[PDB]
Amino acid sequence: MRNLKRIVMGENKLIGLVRTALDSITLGQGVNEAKIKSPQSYAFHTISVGTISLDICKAIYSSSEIGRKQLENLSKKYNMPFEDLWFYGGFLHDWNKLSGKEENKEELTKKIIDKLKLPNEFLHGISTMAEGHLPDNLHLPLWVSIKLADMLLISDIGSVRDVFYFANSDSYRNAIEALKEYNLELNYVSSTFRLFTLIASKELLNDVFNEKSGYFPLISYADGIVFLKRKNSQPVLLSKIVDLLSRQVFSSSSEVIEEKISDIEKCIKNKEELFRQMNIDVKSAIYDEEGKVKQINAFLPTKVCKPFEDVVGNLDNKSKLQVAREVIERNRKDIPFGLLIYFVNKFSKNEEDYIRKGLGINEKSLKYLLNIGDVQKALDKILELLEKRYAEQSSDKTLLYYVKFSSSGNIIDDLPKITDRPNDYCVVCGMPIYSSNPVRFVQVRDDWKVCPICIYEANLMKDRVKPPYFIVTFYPGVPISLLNIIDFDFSQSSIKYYIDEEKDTYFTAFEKMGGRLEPYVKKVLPAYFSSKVIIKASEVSNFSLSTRLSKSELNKLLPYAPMISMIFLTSPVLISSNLYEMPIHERVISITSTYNYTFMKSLNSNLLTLYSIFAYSAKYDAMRKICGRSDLDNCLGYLTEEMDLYSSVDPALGVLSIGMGVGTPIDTDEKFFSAFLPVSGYLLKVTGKVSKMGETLKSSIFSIAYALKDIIKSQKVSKYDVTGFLRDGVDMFFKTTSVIKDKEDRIGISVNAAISSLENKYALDDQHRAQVYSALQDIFKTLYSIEEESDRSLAISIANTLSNWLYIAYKLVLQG
Amino acid sequence: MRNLKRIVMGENKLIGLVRTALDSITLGQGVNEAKIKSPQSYAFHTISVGTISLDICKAIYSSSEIGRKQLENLSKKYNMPFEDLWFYGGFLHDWNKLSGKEENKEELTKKIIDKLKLPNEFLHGISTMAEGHLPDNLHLPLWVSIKLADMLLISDIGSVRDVFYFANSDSYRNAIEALKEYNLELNYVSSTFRLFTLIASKELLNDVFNEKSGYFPLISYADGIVFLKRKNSQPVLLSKIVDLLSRQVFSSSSEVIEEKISDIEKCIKNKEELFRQMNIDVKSAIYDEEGKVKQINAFLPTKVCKPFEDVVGNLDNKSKLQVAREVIERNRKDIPFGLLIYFVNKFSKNEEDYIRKGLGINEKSLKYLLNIGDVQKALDKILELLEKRYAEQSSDKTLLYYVKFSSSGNIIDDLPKITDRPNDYCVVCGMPIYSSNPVRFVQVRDDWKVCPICIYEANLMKDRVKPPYFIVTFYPGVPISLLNIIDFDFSQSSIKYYIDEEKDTYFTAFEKMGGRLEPYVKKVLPAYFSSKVIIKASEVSNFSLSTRLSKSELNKLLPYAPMISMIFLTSPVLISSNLYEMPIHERVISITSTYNYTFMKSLNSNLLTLYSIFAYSAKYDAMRKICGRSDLDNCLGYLTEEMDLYSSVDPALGVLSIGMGVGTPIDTDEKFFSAFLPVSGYLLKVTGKVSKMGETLKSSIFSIAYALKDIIKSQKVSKYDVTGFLRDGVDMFFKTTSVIKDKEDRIGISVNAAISSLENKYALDDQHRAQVYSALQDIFKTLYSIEEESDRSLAISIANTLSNWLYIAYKLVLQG
Amino acid sequence: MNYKELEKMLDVIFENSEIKEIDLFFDPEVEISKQEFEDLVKNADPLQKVVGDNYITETFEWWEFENQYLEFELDYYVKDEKIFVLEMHFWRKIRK
Amino acid sequence: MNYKELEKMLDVIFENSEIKEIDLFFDPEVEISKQEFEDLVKNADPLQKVVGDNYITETFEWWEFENQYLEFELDYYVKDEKIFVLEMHFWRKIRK
Amino acid sequence: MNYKELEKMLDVIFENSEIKEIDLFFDPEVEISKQEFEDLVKNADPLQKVVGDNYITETFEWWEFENQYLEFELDYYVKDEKIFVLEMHFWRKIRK
Amino acid sequence: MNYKELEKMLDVIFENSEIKEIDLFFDPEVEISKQEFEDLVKNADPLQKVVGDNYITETFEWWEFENQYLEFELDYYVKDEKIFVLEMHFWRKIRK
Ligand SMILES: [Zn+2]
Ligand SMILES: [Zn+2]
Repeated sequence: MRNLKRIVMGENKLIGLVRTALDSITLGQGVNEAKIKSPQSYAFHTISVGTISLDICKAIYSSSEIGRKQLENLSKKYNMPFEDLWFYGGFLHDWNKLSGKEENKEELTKKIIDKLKLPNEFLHGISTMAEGHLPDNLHLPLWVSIKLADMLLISDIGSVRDVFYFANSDSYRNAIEALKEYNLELNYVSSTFRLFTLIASKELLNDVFNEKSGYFPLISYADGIVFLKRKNSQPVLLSKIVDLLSRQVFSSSSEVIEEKISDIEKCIKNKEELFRQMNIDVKSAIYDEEGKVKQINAFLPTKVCKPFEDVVGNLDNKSKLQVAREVIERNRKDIPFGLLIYFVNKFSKNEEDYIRKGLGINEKSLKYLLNIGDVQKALDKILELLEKRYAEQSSDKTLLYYVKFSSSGNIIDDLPKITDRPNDYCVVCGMPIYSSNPVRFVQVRDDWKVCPICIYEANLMKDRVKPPYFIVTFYPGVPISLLNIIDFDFSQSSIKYYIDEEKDTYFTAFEKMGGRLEPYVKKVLPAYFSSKVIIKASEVSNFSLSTRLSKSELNKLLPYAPMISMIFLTSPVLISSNLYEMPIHERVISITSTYNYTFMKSLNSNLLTLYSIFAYSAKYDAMRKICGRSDLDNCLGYLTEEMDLYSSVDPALGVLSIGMGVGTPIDTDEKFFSAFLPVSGYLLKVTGKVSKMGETLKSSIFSIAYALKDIIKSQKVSKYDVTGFLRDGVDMFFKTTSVIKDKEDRIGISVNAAISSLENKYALDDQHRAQVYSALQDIFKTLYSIEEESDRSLAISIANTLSNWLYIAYKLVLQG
Repeated sequence: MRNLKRIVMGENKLIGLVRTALDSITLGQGVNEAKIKSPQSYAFHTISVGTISLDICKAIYSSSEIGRKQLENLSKKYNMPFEDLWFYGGFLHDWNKLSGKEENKEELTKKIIDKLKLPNEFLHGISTMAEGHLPDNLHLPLWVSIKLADMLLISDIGSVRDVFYFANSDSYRNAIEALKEYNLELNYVSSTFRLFTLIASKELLNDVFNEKSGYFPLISYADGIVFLKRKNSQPVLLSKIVDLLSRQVFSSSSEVIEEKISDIEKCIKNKEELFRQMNIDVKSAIYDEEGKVKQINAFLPTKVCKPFEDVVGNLDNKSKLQVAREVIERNRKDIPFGLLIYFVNKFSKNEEDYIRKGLGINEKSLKYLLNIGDVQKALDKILELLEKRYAEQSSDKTLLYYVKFSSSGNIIDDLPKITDRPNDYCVVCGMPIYSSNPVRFVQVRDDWKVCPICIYEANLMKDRVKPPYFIVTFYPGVPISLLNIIDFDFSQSSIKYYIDEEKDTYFTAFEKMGGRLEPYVKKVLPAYFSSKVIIKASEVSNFSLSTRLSKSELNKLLPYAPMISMIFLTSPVLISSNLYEMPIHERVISITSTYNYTFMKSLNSNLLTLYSIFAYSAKYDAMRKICGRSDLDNCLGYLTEEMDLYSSVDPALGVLSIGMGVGTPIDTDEKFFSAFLPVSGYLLKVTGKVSKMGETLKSSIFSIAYALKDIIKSQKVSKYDVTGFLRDGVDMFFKTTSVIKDKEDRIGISVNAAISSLENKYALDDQHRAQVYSALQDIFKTLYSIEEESDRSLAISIANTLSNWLYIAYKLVLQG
Repeated sequence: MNYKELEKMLDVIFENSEIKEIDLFFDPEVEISKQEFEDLVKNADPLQKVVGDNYITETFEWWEFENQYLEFELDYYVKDEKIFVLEMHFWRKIRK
Repeated sequence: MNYKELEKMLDVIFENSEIKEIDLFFDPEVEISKQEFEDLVKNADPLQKVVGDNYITETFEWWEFENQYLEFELDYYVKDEKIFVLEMHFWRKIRK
Repeated sequence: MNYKELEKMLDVIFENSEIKEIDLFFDPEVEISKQEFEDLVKNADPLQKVVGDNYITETFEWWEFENQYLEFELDYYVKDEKIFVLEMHFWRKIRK
Repeated sequence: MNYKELEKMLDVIFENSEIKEIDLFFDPEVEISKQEFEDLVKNADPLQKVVGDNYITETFEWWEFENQYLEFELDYYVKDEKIFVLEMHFWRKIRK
């Protein structure tokens, strides 16, 4: 548990509200699945309702003088801070409506209002405002904000336009008519998800839809963002949208541009003595003493000289000019002839572009031209070349805001499409290319070309958004004022997986998973318009992750999947190598990848699904201690092959999956005592609740282990002593003469053979052996049911798994 | 503290009674001096009264059928064990009479009767029997036994015959007339203290004055033993007394006799080949090949051959015969001629005693006599020589029981003295010598001789009673049934000296000193007839003690002197090199030796005298850690020279004497931190009660030390920091310009200079410096009084002693 | 040494659960306020307070996860509402 | 446990002489690199090494201003060129 | 191991005051009777009894001499009036 | 303290494997001869010696029936050919 004072650092007023609400609800209480229609958790829905209600109230406060003084009176009546009244009002309101599911049992609401330290007179209004009408007229702002937040988050409104259809037709009309009187309109802007939009969407909410201009963004729904419009405010204009988003492309990094400058200096340095000597006696330098004339590759070594239009062709048009002039200003005083020969002769496909003072001479021209002052003519022809390409690539950007960024509540400043005869179409994305230069040199049929868009996406995937990715989507949408708040920090903890359903609250388990609430989120990439958020895997684990997604390295990123889910308020998580891999839809959340193992199946509740993978995190934390740096990949494969097989008959056997057949070293003392003991009590705890079989197995193994240390009152046991009497029962249960027996006889003979081999080594009691005999029945009863289902060749492997777990529980009950 | 169960081992019924009584009284309560006439302690007198009362009651019980049934009824009335009623009756009776000294304050008796777990109805009889007459007629045995015990132990009855003069004339007559009716008489036997009587007195109380014959010894008074006579019993006969005590002399040790046999075998072996060859061709062995005849020193080498009458002349007459016959029987089969030549030619002064077959030939006789069968004639002449000397030396023993063992209540069986013409008188002791042989060969004037008595004393001082000795005498006498009970064991503890006047009882401090109560005392030599007991110093310390008493080794045995005193119920102890060194006589005990240091002076109470030497034991225990194996003797001398000088002005300065001038290494950190700290709190405790000056010094040093750590709230002090401000005051107090000053000015200027140097280094408080200033006055007030008395050259040495003690107390108040 | 320095060492102990046991001994004692002592305890369960001759010993416990508790005991003394800490003990115990 | 957080705690021990001794135990073991372990004792005076059955014990010491030294003892083992520490011990000693 | 063996080791601790502190740890526990436990205590002053989860801890004290006390604490558990001792601690303290 | 009584206590440690570990400290130091110290470790397997500033630390071990060893550590110094022991440590270890 972190310092309870240091978490409060950077206290945004919204952060403390979300902290307090999560600190009030039980972990297993907010993780609970909300409704059957879509995957929603109690924690995600209720926090979202309070967050949107807080935003709408602050919008009314900032937009209307009458709503401001109305909120002041409403705040003074209950004697609560303004934003505390607005947030907790919608938070308690949503818990009062989601509790309509079968349990009524409204008694839970009293615990929340108590830990929040709030007057119950406030709850008397909410419990009559969730159902019923206004307490009085002064509660109108809360009635508007909360009913709108309740509307915006129905199980699957699913679309931005569905909000405006639910708006006027259904009972939500009364709230919007009052929102009209607070001079606040509703509005929305639809957008398509794209890689460059992922990094650039944050700047739109700051330089376009900011509070200064009066737009107040609320929530997004994978097909657009929903915000507001205070009356008589300026319309949303596409001119500034294109002005800002094209700037994010036409602003190459200040050190990437320094590298492209160094790529030029790498070539002109290789023959520095010749370029320096060319300041006098050019005819002695250009001609070779044995013959006529030298060619330029003797001065411009091909191994080190990349042509300029290929060097800086990766950047934008304005950045090419800064490269040329910075290289010119840096090296003109030393080797001005190397700069001349480089640009004149190494310009790649547009080779002949230097007609200014272009004598047409192939190589002798250096003797037949004027001095260094002529170099500036190249800078002029660079200005006349890049500024013209600038107008063409800015037009290549515009169509994204004519076709994709569409279906909006904004107006178009842009001149229409027809810059007639588009030179080409992009070969991968399809956007029309108009600039004359681009060719597909990314690093029956003639030539293919690419647009300046998806080359900027490549320069982002090279470092800033390099795969793989953790992806978590929200249903039906997610508040924007909450996306730019949630963060995480795994650098000090790595994996953590210990959670209790009720011993700690949601926020305790939230911070235990490494979740952070900060005013400026830095480890998280919120795809705002997409109602989803993407986590770069490099900021999750320090492993040298590949560019695709290997099935052997999915076993390494998976221990972080449930943590990411809980940090984002129990939401479905997808591990993928590409951002555009679309999610598959149940009332419970799902943790998935491109290829799903069986142990990643979603059990009947979000709490059990999290425990299912948290059990794998505990096993991964033990194999981390056992297998070496090179054996771990082979170790996790043998484990995963068993878990995927055991969970194919029951998930409780997937929790008990460890191996213990052969595979990687069968040596038990090297495996149990070294790593698995500190997590055994947790794996058994998960087993006893994921299925009725696991509850039968957990209670039976402990009832034997408790009786084992009660009979064997000494620590003098061997590995064969506590497991031998059970192995003699398993051998009796699986030899072909007994396999034919009837069900009641096959289990009865095997348990008799088990206790018979036990009583020959140690003395039992008449009243004490009955619990061992009764537990052995339930064990072999399950071994028969997992033989009816599945195979004898697997039931034996499960029996060896259970036989070793008895040794584990015996060492576990002595730990105290 | 020893195991409270293991002390009860060997539980003689008297031992538990003495244990319980000492466990009941406070240590400082039994150590207290009893009366002014003679040195007696409350513990010694009260235990002695109860012990004698127990003996007289058991005598009445065993002698009279009427007293037996009377004691049975008296035991059943109070429901107490018989011997418990008899012992505690006289013990409580003596405390009730010795409390007549100024305090009345009889309240002390209730604590004793409570811890003894006895009914107060028994105390109601005692408190009316100590003063007053009988409770009723049935208490007659207790009235007789206790009043006799009270009589036998008056401050200084001083003599055996004084008991029988106090008997009939004074008020004690009524008890003895009733003792007559219990058919029990009084009797006594006077004896003189002698070394052989010390070891032999124990056997007289077992084979003569035993209960079987009905004599019941009670107490001794340095001039005899007082016992009883049941009527019609046999008279004490001198025949068995001489029969037993002469046997203790005529019974040489079984291994000492083996050594005198080996002294014979050492000679006859040196020329074994010649004696073996003499079995044939004697003329070839006795004659030398170069001349005539060999002389006996060539066969009997002088270096290894002691003459027989000088070898075994140290033993008795019967032991000489056993030496001769055991040497003969052991070696006759091998070298019978060596045995012949040895006895015939090596008989010392009685050289010609072999006339039987004595041819008169000087050396050739071996050729002119018969074979081995003639050797038995020597054994016959040995029988005829030793049995005749036996009757003469037994007569030499008899006069001790005609003159010394005298003034008795026994009858004489012995024929009178006149064996006419005693051959000589002893040169050291004076007893008449009658045997013809003895000459003074102990290892104007002719020859001196010694009697067989003080040669047996020498054979005891050679090992069994070797000096030096601890000697403790009792006044007026000591019960015999208590002498043969008290023992000690220092082997597991060495020196112990920590005692508290009231925190522990007498028995706790008794066993803490290593005192033991055992049925068979083994480390202690009770001189019964001498009313004193002697401790052999070899059984006290493991040091290689000398045969005299060096003044440098007296400093090593002294730490055991107070322990010996307390173990023997706080009685005066004398350390001496000879048993016969007579004690010097005050109301308080005294620890002394041949030459007394001043620090061994007896303070005004036994408790303070013990603390005075216990303080030296604590210092000796520290020098044991400091000085090496060779420097310690020089170290203890420099310490003793200072203690003897400081105690010459006040004993409190003797307790504070450690050195700390120069002398042995002045290095303080090597001395304080290494050894003296764990005993400093005890030395200061002793100082604060041996004199009013020490109480002033102890309270003043601690009042400064407590205020020093209160001002110097850090352990960053140097040795000069806590002692410097006081040294500047001492320098001010002793420089010649201030020595002339008046008393009130010399102390006032020095304390001002002390606090002035202190306030320049550290900050004091107005209310806090007053206690430091007031304590510095009392310190320099005493430094002036120990300059009025004594000298400036000593007051400076005491000031340096006190200045270092301030550093000690500062480190002592931080120990908690 | 003040609580500002000791808090930097305690934040490490509270965050990292790998520290099974850690024993701290001070000389001289660390001086903290009664307020800083209350803030270090307000969320823990007190279990035992015994008043030694000159050292009051008090112990506390936090619940971390499952059945693992972080126990913590103090040895200190008070004067003028100032708290001087003699030594500090932290250890994590499996409690049923 | 990240070595960043362990060094955040050890810096308080190097900078506060009031810390007389500290005994801390890790479970599970804390892993650090060879460079992280060498950077801790780069300026130390090595004393001993004990190659136990399955635990390497090393002892170091530093000198501080006067007659005061800072002792350090740790038990560890190596695996895959990383150092897994079992326990650490610090205490300050004054002697010539 | 029974009290007959433990008593042979305790007699040494009670007699020799040079033993400043001694710590005993048993595995398995030493089994003693309630009577032998009472005889080891009857003369000492009890100071503290706390009931752990499964280990009752009780301490006692004897006065030896002056201001030095022999303190002694136990860790044990009881079943069928049999006393199984987990560990034993003895030390001698200067008490004002 | 006579070595007779110390050996009376150490014999119980050699003869009772239930004694898992014992830590005892002497104040003042217990003096024994070179023969008394050699007779204790005459049948031991010496491990290490550490010549401290003013304290010699030695470690020994014995083997017992199986995979169980008995460890011994003591700190001492020599003076006048007698051995003064500062403290003793025993504990039993099981390993290959
Ligand atoms: Zn494209
Ligand atoms: Zn004589």
